Amino acid sequence: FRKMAFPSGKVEGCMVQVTCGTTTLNGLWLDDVVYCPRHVICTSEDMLNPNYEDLLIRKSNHNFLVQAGNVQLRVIGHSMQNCVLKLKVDTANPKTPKYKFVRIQPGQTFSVLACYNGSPSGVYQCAMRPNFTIKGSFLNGSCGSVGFNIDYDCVSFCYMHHMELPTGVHAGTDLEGNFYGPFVDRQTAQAAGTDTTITVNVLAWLYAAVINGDRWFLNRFTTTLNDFNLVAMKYNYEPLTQDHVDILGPLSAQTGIAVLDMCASLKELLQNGMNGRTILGSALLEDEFTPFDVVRQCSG
Amino acid sequence: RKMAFPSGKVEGCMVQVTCGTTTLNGLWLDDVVYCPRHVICTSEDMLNPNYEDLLIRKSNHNFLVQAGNVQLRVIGHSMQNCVLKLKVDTANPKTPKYKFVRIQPGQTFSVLACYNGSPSGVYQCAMRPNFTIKGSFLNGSCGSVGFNIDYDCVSFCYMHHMELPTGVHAGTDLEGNFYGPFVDRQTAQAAGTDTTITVNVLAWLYAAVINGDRWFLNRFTTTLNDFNLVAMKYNYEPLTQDHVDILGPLSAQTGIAVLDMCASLKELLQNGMNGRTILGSALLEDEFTPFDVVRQC
Ligand SMILES: *[C@@H](O)[C@H](C[C@@H]1CCNC1=O)NC(=O)[C@H](CC(C)C)NC(=O)OC[C@@H]1C[C@H]2C=CC[C@H](C2)C1
Ligand SMILES: *[C@@H](O)[C@H](C[C@@H]1CCNC1=O)NC(=O)[C@H](CC(C)C)NC(=O)OC[C@@H]1C[C@H]2C=CC[C@H](C2)C1
Ligand SMILES: [Cl-]
Repeated sequence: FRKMAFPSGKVEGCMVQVTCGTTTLNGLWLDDVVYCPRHVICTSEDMLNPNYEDLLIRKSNHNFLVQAGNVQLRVIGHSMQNCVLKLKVDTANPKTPKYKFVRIQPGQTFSVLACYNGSPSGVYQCAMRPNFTIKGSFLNGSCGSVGFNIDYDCVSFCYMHHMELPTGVHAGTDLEGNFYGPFVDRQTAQAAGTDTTITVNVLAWLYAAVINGDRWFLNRFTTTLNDFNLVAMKYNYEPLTQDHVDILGPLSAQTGIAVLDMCASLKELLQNGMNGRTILGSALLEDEFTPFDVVRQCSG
Repeated sequence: RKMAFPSGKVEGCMVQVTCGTTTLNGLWLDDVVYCPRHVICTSEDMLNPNYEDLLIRKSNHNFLVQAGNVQLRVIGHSMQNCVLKLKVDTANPKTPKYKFVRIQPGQTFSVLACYNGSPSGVYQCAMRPNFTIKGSFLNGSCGSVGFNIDYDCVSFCYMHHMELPTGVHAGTDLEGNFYGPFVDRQTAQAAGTDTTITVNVLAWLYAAVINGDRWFLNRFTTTLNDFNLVAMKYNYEPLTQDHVDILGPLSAQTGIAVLDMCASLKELLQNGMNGRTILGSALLEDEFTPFDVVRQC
């Protein structure tokens, strides 16, 4: 299995740069609106303790430099929605794809198009951790880079990048500007909660192992969902939700292994360890492949 | 993090190519479509295909090329080694600036995996020392290409042709010459003994340091030759002075002499990771080049 990103072209066609003063970051140009992090209006000194509403009242449309490459897009309106700026421009992006704004759940994966000065640098797959951080590769000027999934023809944007935490991980918002997790866009010390293992993805990985004929860990027991959740939490694994049980439905049907039987198999791996064996060539259980990612790669 | 080049410039070049009951992908640059020649085979032909003889018996109209909902008319066809070149009457407006390159083992590239001429995913691969690649390719992925982007220029280096019994993959450059001792015939083929790309393991240990992780370092040092003796023992490629040079900037940046990192890698090989992990992995990663790590740092 590989970490496999979505093709990025449909998103590349939407990246622009947004500058205020000498503060430059990236924006997302969809139809006649550009979306970007609101701290573009901050001087580096204002980031320490910004009053965004006051900062914004001092701004006019003509204080915003929006460029696709080096071609300026005239700003004709601006508003602030949570932690994102919406800049109305006078040109509809002819490369706008079919798109959606979605708020993802911890455990879900997405591709990130890392951009600098409105130019794509690279694409990679990230998982949203249960503590609402992502382990990204973001440098200065990467803010406004977005994360997304592609379903059929439709780009679902789920992430816009805003900041790095002391520990090196990254935090950001959905495309309505609501942070994932207990973070704020202020240049202050913030800590993410202790992280946990993404149980639904580990289960997906076990199903993947079975599909490929590696199935020594299947046992003859089952569990209730509640009993499993209480045990898993003792090993710093996330509890399963009803939605998690549902999204494993296709892999369960493909293999004929009921979700709760697989949970019972995982519980035994947690309680007794691997006893020296490997699964898919690894002694570690992988938690950054969703049930969709497994399907994607095993038949796409 | 394992980071691929943005794939947009390549997506605008992928088409579907069909001959008979066989469909795979082609690469449309200017007025030419490049694709694997085994698209002209049938099940029978699979096993010992005499390609020049199968090709002379095809007409331009035996090739159905589709770019989206639009059929492109084939006005001419020739074969260069294991790739078919289909001339079409329409030029691709989305053709990027591009070059064809043949890469060295240990170099990396991005793959755009396609099916029916439509992009499915993008990921980073390295040309293994035994000239396989550890890809994610299914039925219908042939004609998918690998590439690097420098400036606005796409350097195509790989076109996909086959899977081996071990699950790894083989293919050609865009001149149609295989990497490695493989042949486009439907048979089970083994590769040479794979070895680990040592300069890339070292680049990736420097990456772990640059990200605050240094549990594997040590006070020891080694000579180049003494390190290479140990490397070879564990089926690692030897490290050349040019590799050492190439590693300079990462050495300077971290203040860790190349040969000190070699001494760290030696310790890891002889003792193992003893449970610990590096940049998230229980195994030494060898598919980041020094340039890869640098660009991302
Ligand atoms: C995009 O503008 C930029 C991207 C950062 C820079 C390097 N890596 C990233 O992900 N975002 C910022 O600079 C943030 C702006 C504020 C208004 C949210 N600030 C930020 O991420 O600070 C990084 C800190 C600096 C310092 C203080 C506390 C924790 C660490 C040390 C990291
Ligand atoms: C593209 O047409 C296709 C891509 C393959 C299929 C599955 N994964 C891939 O990467 N290429 C082919 O099918 C090859 C065509 C020949 C003419 C070169 N053949 C091929 O890849 O065969 C796979 C071998 C043989 C077969 C039988 C035993 C072991 C495996 C299945 C490996
Ligand atoms: Cl003809």
